[PDB]
Amino acid sequence: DEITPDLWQEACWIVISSYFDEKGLVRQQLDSFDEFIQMSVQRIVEDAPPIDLQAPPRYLLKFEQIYLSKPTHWERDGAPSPMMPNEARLRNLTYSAPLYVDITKTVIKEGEEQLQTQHQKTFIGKIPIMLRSTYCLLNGLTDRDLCELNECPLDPGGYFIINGSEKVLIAQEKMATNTVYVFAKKDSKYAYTGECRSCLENSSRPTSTIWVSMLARGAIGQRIVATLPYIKQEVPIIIVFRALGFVSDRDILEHIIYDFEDPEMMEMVKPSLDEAFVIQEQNVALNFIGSRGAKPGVTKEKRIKYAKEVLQKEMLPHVGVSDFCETKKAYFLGYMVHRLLLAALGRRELDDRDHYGNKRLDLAGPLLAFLFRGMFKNLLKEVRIYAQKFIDRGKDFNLELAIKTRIISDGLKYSLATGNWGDQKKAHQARAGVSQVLNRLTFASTLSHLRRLNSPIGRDGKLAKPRQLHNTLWGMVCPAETPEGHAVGLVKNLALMAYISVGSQPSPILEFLEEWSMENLEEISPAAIADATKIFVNGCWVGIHKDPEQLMNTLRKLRRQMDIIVSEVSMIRDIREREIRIYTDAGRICRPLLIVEKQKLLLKKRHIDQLKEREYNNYSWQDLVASGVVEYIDTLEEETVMLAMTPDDLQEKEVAYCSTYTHCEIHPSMILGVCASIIPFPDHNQSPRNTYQSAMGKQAMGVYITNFHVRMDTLAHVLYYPQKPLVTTRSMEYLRFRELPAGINSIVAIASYTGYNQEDSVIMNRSAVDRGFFRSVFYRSYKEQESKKGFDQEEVFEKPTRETCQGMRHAIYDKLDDDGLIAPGVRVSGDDVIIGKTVTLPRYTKRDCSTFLRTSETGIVDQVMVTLNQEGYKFCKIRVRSVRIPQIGDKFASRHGQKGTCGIQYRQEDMPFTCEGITPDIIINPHAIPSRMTIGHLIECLQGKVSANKGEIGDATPFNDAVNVQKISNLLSDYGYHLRGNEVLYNGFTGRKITSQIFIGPTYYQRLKHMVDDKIHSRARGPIQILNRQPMEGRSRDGGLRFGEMERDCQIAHGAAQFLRERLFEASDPYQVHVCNLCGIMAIANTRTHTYECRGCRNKTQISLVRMPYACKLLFQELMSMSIAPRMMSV
Amino acid sequence: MIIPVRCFTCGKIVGNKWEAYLGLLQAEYTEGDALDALGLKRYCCRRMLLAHVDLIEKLLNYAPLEK
Amino acid sequence: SSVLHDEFIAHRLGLIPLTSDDIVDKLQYSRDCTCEEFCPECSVEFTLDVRCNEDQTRHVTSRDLISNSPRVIPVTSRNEQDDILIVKLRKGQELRLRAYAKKGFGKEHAKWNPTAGVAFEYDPDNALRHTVYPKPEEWPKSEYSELDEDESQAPYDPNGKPERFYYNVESCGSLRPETIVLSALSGLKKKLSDLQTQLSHEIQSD
Amino acid sequence: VIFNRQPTLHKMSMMGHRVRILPWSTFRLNLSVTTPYNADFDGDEMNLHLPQSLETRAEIQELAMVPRMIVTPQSNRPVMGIVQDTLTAVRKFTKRDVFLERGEVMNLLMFLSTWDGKVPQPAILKPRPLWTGKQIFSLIIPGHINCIRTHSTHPDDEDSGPYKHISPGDTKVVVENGELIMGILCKKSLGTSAGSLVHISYLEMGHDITRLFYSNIQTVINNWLLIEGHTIGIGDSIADSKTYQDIQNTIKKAKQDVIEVIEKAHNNELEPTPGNTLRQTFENQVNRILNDARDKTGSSAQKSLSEYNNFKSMVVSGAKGSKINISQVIAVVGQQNVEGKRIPFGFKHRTLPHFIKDDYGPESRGFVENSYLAGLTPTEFFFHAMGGREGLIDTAVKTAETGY
Amino acid sequence: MNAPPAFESFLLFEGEKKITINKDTKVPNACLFTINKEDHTLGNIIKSQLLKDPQVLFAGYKVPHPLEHKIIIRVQTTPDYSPQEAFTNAITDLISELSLLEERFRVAIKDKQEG
Amino acid sequence: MGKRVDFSARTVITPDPNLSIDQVGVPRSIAANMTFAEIVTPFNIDRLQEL
Amino acid sequence: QPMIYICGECHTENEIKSRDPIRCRECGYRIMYKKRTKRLVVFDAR
Ligand SMILES: [Mg+2]
Ligand SMILES: [Zn+2]
Ligand SMILES: [Zn+2]
Ligand SMILES: [Zn+2]
Ligand SMILES: [Zn+2]
Repeated sequence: DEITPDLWQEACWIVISSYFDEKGLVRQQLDSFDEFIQMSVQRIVEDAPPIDLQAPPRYLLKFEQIYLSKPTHWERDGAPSPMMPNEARLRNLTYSAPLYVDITKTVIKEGEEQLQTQHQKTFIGKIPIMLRSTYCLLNGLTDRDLCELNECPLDPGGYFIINGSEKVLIAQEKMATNTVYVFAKKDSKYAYTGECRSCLENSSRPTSTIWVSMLARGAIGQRIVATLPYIKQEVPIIIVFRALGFVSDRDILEHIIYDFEDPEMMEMVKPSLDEAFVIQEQNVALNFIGSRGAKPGVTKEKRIKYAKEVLQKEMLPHVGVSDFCETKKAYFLGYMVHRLLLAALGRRELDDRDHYGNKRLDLAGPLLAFLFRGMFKNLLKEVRIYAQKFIDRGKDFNLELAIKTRIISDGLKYSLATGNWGDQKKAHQARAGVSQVLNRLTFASTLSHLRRLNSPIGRDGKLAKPRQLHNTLWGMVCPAETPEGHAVGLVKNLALMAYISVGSQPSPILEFLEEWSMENLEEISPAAIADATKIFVNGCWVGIHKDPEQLMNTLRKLRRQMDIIVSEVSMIRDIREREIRIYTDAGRICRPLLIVEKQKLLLKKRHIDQLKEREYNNYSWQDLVASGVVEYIDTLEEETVMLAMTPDDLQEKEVAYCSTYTHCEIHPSMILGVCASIIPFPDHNQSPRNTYQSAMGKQAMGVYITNFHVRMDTLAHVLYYPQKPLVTTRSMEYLRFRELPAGINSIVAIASYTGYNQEDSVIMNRSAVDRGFFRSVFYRSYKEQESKKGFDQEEVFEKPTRETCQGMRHAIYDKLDDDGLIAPGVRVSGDDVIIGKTVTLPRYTKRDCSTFLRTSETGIVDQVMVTLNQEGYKFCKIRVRSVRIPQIGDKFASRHGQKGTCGIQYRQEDMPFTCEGITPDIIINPHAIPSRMTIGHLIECLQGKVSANKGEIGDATPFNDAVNVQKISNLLSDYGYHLRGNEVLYNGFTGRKITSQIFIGPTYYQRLKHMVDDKIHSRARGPIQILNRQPMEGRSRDGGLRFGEMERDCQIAHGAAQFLRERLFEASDPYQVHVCNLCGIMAIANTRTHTYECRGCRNKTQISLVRMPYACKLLFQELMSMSIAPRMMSV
Repeated sequence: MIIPVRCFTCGKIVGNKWEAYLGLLQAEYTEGDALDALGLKRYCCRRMLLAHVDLIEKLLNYAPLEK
Repeated sequence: SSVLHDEFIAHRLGLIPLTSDDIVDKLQYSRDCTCEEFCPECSVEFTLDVRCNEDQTRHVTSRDLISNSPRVIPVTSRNEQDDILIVKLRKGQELRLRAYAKKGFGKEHAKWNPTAGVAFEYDPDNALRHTVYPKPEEWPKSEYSELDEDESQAPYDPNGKPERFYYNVESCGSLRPETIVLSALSGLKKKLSDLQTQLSHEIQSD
Repeated sequence: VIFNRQPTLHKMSMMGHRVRILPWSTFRLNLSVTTPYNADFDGDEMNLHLPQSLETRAEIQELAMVPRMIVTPQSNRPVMGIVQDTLTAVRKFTKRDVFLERGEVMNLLMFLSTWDGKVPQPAILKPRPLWTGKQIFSLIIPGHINCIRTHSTHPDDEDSGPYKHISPGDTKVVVENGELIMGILCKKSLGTSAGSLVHISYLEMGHDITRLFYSNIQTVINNWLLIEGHTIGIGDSIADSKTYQDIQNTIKKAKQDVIEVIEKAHNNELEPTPGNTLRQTFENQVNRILNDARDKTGSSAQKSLSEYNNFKSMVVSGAKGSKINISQVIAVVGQQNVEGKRIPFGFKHRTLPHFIKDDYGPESRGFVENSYLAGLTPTEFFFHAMGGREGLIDTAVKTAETGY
Repeated sequence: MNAPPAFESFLLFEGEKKITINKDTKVPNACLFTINKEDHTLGNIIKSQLLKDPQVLFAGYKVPHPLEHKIIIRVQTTPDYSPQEAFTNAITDLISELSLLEERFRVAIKDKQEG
Repeated sequence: MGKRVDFSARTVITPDPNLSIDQVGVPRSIAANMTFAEIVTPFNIDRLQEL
Repeated sequence: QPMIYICGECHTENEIKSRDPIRCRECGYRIMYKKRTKRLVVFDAR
C-alpha cells in the first residue's frame, strides 16, 4: 500500500509526468483565455447598462447573448472561409474570430403599443484567438492533423497571431484586491496606513483604493483618518461611521473594538472620538464629507447627496454597492480600523508588500477583459450618439449601421500588436511591455516567454526590495531564471508545476456557509465577534463562526472531493487572529502538493499503479486530484502548511523535527522553471551561474520548432546536428528538450593550450567544425508589398530598367525575374536585389523602390512566397538562407554560465590527443572554473564520460542522493579511465606527453545567436543624419560609433587635444558659418558672387568665416529659436 | 536533424549505423551493447549515436511543396 | 525537394569516403591539371538521382552515388556494414545532383582526412616521467604496459629518451590502413625533398 | 589606432595600439592589456578609432600608446600585469624543481625577442645538462633591475629564524642584476601591485623595454605551458576521507553550539551585551559560531590540498580564485545573507514552509552546510539563490548611481 | 567574411619563396630559415634532427603566429661548420630515415599478410 | 559633448598571445573599409602610386 | 516569361501573369511559391 523509498523516485516522477500529460507548460495562458471567452465577455456585455434613448418613442437596446464563431477570414469577394493559423502567419492576417451579439430593441411610445424586435447574431467585433485554446481551429487536433496543417505538434500555443506576428501576453503582477494591508511609511505624516484596493466581483470600474491611516505622533494623541476616494482631504473615521448611520459612539466602537475588556485599543481610538464630537448626526457628517471634497457644493443638500453617492459606490465596492449595505460597509471599515490598531499596538505584524500571497498575476484573460470593457463601453457610446442623432429627427434607425465594429476589432488588434495596453489615443498613459513578440529562437525561449511574469515596478526604480528573491517565490517562480540587466528580479518565470488560478464564483461557497453554521454579518450582534472567527470570502467579511477548526476540516474535505469547492480555491485559516480567508478569484499562483495523513502520504502504491497504465485506463492527473491525494496550495495557504521536502521527512526520527506535516513536495526540483530545468547539477553551481545559463539557454541554437520549413520568420537559426544531452535532468522530458534540443555534446578538455582560450574563450577543433560540428543555417525573411493606395502613385513588382527608373542603384538586377521577384536557389551577395519594385511618378513615370539584401549577408534564396495581404494587393516574402560555420568570435556556452568566444581553431593534428586518438572538440581554460565555482560543469563532464562509455543518459536532476561524485568516479574507473575524469594528453605539435593530466570528457555545449559576423562593423565616410550632419546610428544604417562623453573625458585626461578635436569636430560634422564681426550672429554668405552681408547690422565688409561643428550651428540656431542671442564674437 | 556522417571528434563514419542502431535497440539490446555491436568503442562515437535526435522523421510528417 | 537544404546535402556528400587506394596517386590536383574546371585526370564524376514515389520513406544512401570511375566508389558501396545515409525522402520528394570528387588532404578539410582515429603512445610505463601522476596508483595501465599489478609506473629512467612509439591507425575507408601509413611516409619524404630542392636554390642563389 | 572599451572609466580604457592585420573577423588583443580595459572574451566588443592626420597620429603615438600606459597615475602602480595562464604557469615555472632540457630550452629561447643569442650555462652540468626555469626567466627579465618580493605562500615566521636568505620553500623572490636569483614568481611579483618586477622594469627601464618584457614573459611561458600543461577537474574538488570527517565534525559541533545558544535564549539565560538588543546579541552569537565553523572547515580543506591541486595552483599564483572559493567547493558554502542578515522570515515566522515556526537554527536561516561538490539541498539551493540575487541586484543597481 | 581559404596554409602565393635564409648577426655562424606554408610537422623533425648534430650549437623553431602559415628555424653551428650545411644534412638524414622506415614498413606488411 | 564619428570600427574581441601588448589584431575587412589619407611626396610617390 | 507558381495547399503548377490576383486555379488557395530556379548554383562540399 505504502510507496517505499526505493520506489519513490519512480512514483514521484510518474506523478509529475501525469501532471504534464494533463496540463502542459502553457496551461495558464489557455485557461485564462478560455475563461475570458466563456465567461468574461458575456459578463462584460451583460454588465453594461441598457442604453435608453428617447426624444415620444423610446428604445432600450439590451444586449443579452454572445456568440463567438470559429476563426474565419473574409476575402474581397466576401466568402467566409476557415482560416488556419499558418495562413495567418504567411499572409499577415490576424487570427481572430467574429463576435456576434444578440440585441433586443423594443419600441415603447404610448398606449401600451409595445413590440420587441430581436436582431440575432449582430456582428459586434472581431476577437483575436489564442492558439490551441478551445476556440482555436487547432483545438483537439491530433499530431497527424497538425502536421497536415503545417503546424508543429510540439508547438505549445498560448499566443496570438496579429498581422502575422506572434504576440504573447506577459502576466502582469499587481497587489491583490479587497484585502486590507497595513503598512508603515517611514517618511510620511502617517505612522501607520491600512489600504484596501477594493473592486467589485465582476469588474466594471478601476480599483477604488481606500486608506485608513494614523497620524504620526507630533494634537494630544494619535488621530485616525480615512482617505476616501474622490475626496482630496482626510476625513476622521468617526465622521465616516456617522455618515453611514452610526451616530452613537457605542455603536461605532462596537463595530471597531470587538473585545471591550481591552483598554489599550480603547485609548488608542479615543482621540478620533474626541476629534469628532461637534458632528453627531448622519446628515451633518455627510455634509462634512461633501465639504471636504474637491467639489464643495454651495448648498448642503447636493453636498449630502454627493457624500451619499461616494459612500455608497466608491467606498469599498467589494463589500457591496447597492443600498442598505451600510451595515456591511461599517463592519468592514471597522475591521480596517481594527487592523490598523492591531498594527499600531504591535499585536499584528505589518504586511509584507513582497509576499506573493498578497499579489495576483493578471493573465491573458483578465487583461483582455480590461480591454474589452473599455472597448465595449466606447462602442455603446458611439451607438448612443448615432441613435440619438436619428431619434432626434423622430424616425427609426438601423442598429447595424449604428454598430461600427472597428472599435472592438481595431482596439484589441492594436493593443496586442503594439503592447501599449490601453486606448490608442492614450498612448502615453498606456502601459507598454504587455503583449511582446513571441521569442522563436529556440524551443526553450518560446516556452519561457510563454511562462513569463512581469513586476511593473518600473526599471528606473533602484529599490532592491521588489527585485529580491522573496521566500514566497518557492515553488511558484524559478529562483534562477531572471534577466541580469536592468530588470533583475522584476521579470520572472513560472516554476514548472506552478498554476495560476483562472478564477471562480464564490456563490456555492457562500451558499454552503449559509447552510452550514456560519452567521451572517447583518444578523449578529457585535458582542459575538469577540470569541468568534471571522470569515472572509474574496476579501468580503461575510460572517462569523464558532468552531473554525471543524469548519476548515469540512471545507478541506469538500475541496478534496471536488465537491462545491473547486480545486483552485484557497482556504487559509489564520489561527492567532481568528480570520478564515477563502479566495476564489483569478491570478493566485499556486502549485500541487501531496497531502499527508497522520504521518503518511495519501499517495499509496495503487495510485502509482493506475498512473503507470495512464494510456490504457485513462487514469489521469485529474483522477489523482479528485482522489484527495493531491492539492493545489497557493502562496497564502502555504503559510498555514507544514511541508515535507520528501517522504523521508515523514519517517520517525531519533529526534522528530515536526511530526505533524500536512503536505509533501512532489519533487523539490519543480521549484525551477523551464530554462533552469535544463541545467544539470544546478545545486553544484554558484547561483549567478545558474541565472546566466537560464538567460543563455534562450540564445542557444537548436531547432526552435519542427515546422520551420514553412515559417517566414524575420530571423531564424537552425542547428545542423542538434543532440540531446548525454547528461540530462528528469524535467527536460516535459520541456521537450529531447525532441528539440539546442546544443551538441562536445568532447571538452579543460586545459591551458597555447593561450588562445584565456579569459572566457575556447579553442575549437577545426576538423570537427569541418565535419558539421555546431554548424547552423540562418534564415532571413524579407517582406514587401506593392501598394495601389491611389491613382496618384502605385507600386508594382517588375524587373526595373535603366531607361525608365530614376532611383536605380548601380547594382545589377539580372537575378530578378520578369515578375520582379528573385527565384529560389539563386546565390545573392551583399547589396543585391531580391525584389524589383517600381513606383509610378506624379527615369520617367516610375521610380525604383527595390528591396536589397541587408548588407554583407551572402546567402542563397531559400524560397519565395507570394500571396495577398488583408486589403488584397500583391504581397511577397523571400526567405534567404546563409550557412553559418562556427569561427573565431562566435559565442558558445555550456549549461553552467560558462560562456566564451572561439579564440582559435586548430586542426585535429594540432589539438592534444589521448592515448586512443581522441582530440577535444573544445578546449576551455581552467581559470574559468575556480572563481565561478561551476562544479556542475565538472560533474556533468564526468557523468557524460560515464554515460558515453556505458551507453545511457546521465541523471543530473538537482537534488538526488542516489547520484554523487564518488559513485560517478567509481563507475568511470570500471571503463578503464582515471576515476576523476583525467587523461594523459599528448601535445599535438610535438607529440610529447603533457606533464599535467588533463580533465576531458563529454559536456553539452550550446552555440549562441551572437555570431561575430552579425556584429563586426566599420565605417569610413558613410551616410550622415539629416538633422545634425553626423554619422548614422547602427550597422544596418552604415553608421558610425559614438565617441561619447566618457571618451571625451578620457581623451581630456590623456591631454590629446588634436585627437579630441578630430573625433568631436573633424570626423563627425565639420562645418563653416559666416559671422558678423559686429553682432556675432550668423550672416548671409554668397560664395558664388562673393557677397557677404548681415541683414541685422546692414554691413557687408566685416564678415568672418568660422569653422564650427554642424551640431553647434544647429544648437545656436535652436537657441535663436528661443529668443536667445548666442553671439560668436571673434575678437 | 539527421545522423551525422562522421564522428565530429575522430572522423569515424557513423552515418551508416543509425538504422542498425535502432534495429538493435528494438531487438532488446541495451544502448551500450548496441553501441558495442556496431563497433563504436571510443566514447566520442558512442556520444554520436547515443545523443542523436532523429528530427528528420518529424520533418517528413509534412507534405512536400510539390506533389 | 528534401527537407535538408542544398548546403546540408553538399556538406554531407563531401564527408562520404571514396575508395582512393590506387587512384589517388594517379590523379592530379586541379591546381596542377592543365584542363578546364574538370577532367578525368584530376577529378571523378558522381551522379545521384532519387525520387520517392512509394509510400514508405526512401533512404537516399551512399549506394545511390553512381560514379563514372569504377575504382573510386563510396566505401560502403564497395563489395555487413550498411550504406551511409544521405537523406530520407517522403513520397513526392526528389533529389538529383551531380558531384565531382577531387584530390586533397586533411590540412584543407577534414573530409580529406583518411583516418578514423590515430592512437599514438609512447613510454606506456611512465619511465621518462614526461607525465607526473599525483597518485600513480589511481591510473589504469596502458595496453602496452609491461608491469606487475603491484607496480604503478616504471622506475624513473634518467638516461632515457622516447623510443618505441605505438600506433593504431584506423582507416575511415578510403585508403587501407597500411596504405595510409605508406602514403604518409612518402608524403613526408616528398615534403622534405621539395624543401631540400628549394633550400639548394636559396643556397646557390646566395 | 585608439582602442576603446565601454564603459570608459579611466584613461587606460582608450589606449594606442599598432595595427596587425590578421585573417579572421575579431579584434585580437594581448592578454596583459585586458585588465586595463576590464575586458574578457565572453562576447565583449571593442571600438577602434583611426586618427586621420599625422598630428593626431603623433599625439597618440607619444601620449596614448599602451607601453606609455603601463603605470597608472591613479595609484602609482602598473595597471596591466601578467594574467591567467601566464601567471599560473610562471608560478609553476619558477618553482625550484623545474629543470629544462637542451631542446626545451632552445624551444623557449626561440620565443625571446630580447635574446642576445647566447645560450646560458646550465645550472646543472652533470650527470645531464639541465637549465632551470629561473635561469630562463633571468633571460626574460630586462636590464639589470633589482627587486625583492615574497611569494604568497611565504611563511611570516621565516624572515626571523635562520634560512632567511636561503628559503626552504623557495619564497622570498630576489632578482639581482636582472637575474632571478631565487623565489617563485606570482601575482605579487608580476601583477599590478606596487614595487613588482613589471613596475620596477617600467621605472628603471623604459616603456619599450617593459613592453618587450611583458611580451617575452607571455610567449616563453605559454610555450613552456604547452609542455607543462594546466587543468582543473573533479579530482581538484575532492578531499580525503579524513578531511571530510573533520569538516563534518566541525559542522556538527557548530550546529550543536547554535542549538545551545538557542536553548539559552529560549530559557532567558542569555543577557544582552552593551550596544545591542537581545535579538541582535543572539544573532551576533549565532553568526560568530557559524563564521567560526566556516573558517575552521575552510582551513581543514586548505590544509588537505596537495601540491598538485589545480585550485591551489591558481590561487597560489593569484591567477584566479581565492581560498574562500576552495573552501566553498570542498568544505562548506556557508551562510547566505540577505541585506547583511540571515535569511529573513518571508513566511509567517518561517523562512520556508518546510520549517517549524520560530526556528533560528542554522539550516532554517540559510546556512549551507554542504559544498558545491557535495551539492546543495533544496532549501540551501533556494537560500543560495536568494543570496546570489542580492549580488545581481547590487551589480545592476550600483551602476547608475556610480556613473552619475 | 574574413575566412582565409583552407589551401592558404599549404599553397605558396605567387612570388613568395618557400624558404628564405637570413644571417643572424647577434652571434656568429647562425642563420634564420623562414619557411613559408609549413608548420610544426616539418619544423619539429628538422629541429630534432639538427639537435643530433654535435656541430650544431642551437637548433630551434617557432610558428610566430598560428593564423599565419610560416615557421622560422634558427640554427647555430660551430665555426668550422655552417647552418646551411647543417640544415641540408638534417633534411638528408630525415629523408634517409623515412626511406628506410618506408621499406621496413613494406617488409613488415608483407610479413603480416603472408605470415 | 559626444557624437558619432567616421573612421571607427567595432567587433568582438578575441585573445591572441602572439601579439605584443601594444598591438591590436585587426580583420582585413575592417582595414579594407577604413582608410588613412596619406600625403604624396617624392619620398612615397612610388609606393602610393602602387597602392 | 510564364512565371509558373506552386500552390501552398494543392501543390499545383499553374501559370499566373502580372496584374493578376494571386489565386490557385485548382482550389483557390491564396498562398503561392516560386519554383526552384534553373540557374546553376555550385557548392563546395565543405
Ligand atoms: Mg565581457
Ligand atoms: Zn551683423
Ligand atoms: Zn569518434
Ligand atoms: Zn583536370
Ligand atoms: Zn491550389
